[PDB]
Amino acid sequence: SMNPPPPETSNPNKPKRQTNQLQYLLRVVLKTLWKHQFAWPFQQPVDAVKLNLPDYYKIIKTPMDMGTIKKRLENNYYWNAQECIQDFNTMFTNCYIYNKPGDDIVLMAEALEKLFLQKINELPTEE
Ligand SMILES: Cc1sc2c(c1C)C(c1ccc(Cl)cc1)=N[C@@H](CC(=O)OC(C)(C)C)c1[nH]nc(C)[n+]1-2
Ligand SMILES: [Cl-]
Repeated sequence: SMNPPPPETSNPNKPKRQTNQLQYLLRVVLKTLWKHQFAWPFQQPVDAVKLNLPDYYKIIKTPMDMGTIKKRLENNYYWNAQECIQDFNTMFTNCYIYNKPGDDIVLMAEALEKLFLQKINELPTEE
């Protein structure tokens, strides 16, 4: 069994900038979700080898996790907030696609997603 390489967190060919929205996504959104009691399965890529999920990366072809997002924010990898918001949504959607309603991991994603929604509702206007 073998895991794929993780998503990239650096790339000089990718355009990027800092924005107050992206600052908010790190200081408020990522920080809030990262400290949550249910964050830990989402803090790094799914290790399909150690978890014995050999079909994981047959079903999930756009991997994402908060470890990757955290690095992308810390590295100022993004051009805009939408790119980062999309990564969070991919992470949640992957969980729901792979798993089943009522599963513990789905309850965990739901709890993180609730907070994510609450925070992005007050994404500041671009300055
Ligand atoms: C490190 C990680 S990453 C992860 C899990 C764990 C443990 C857990 C999980 C985490 C916490 C609790 Cl309470 C229950 C399950 N679930 C798997 C899928 C699965 O069913 O795995 C087992 C067969 C359970 C190994 C899954 N899907 N998406 C993610 C992000 N995860
Ligand atoms: Cl980069």
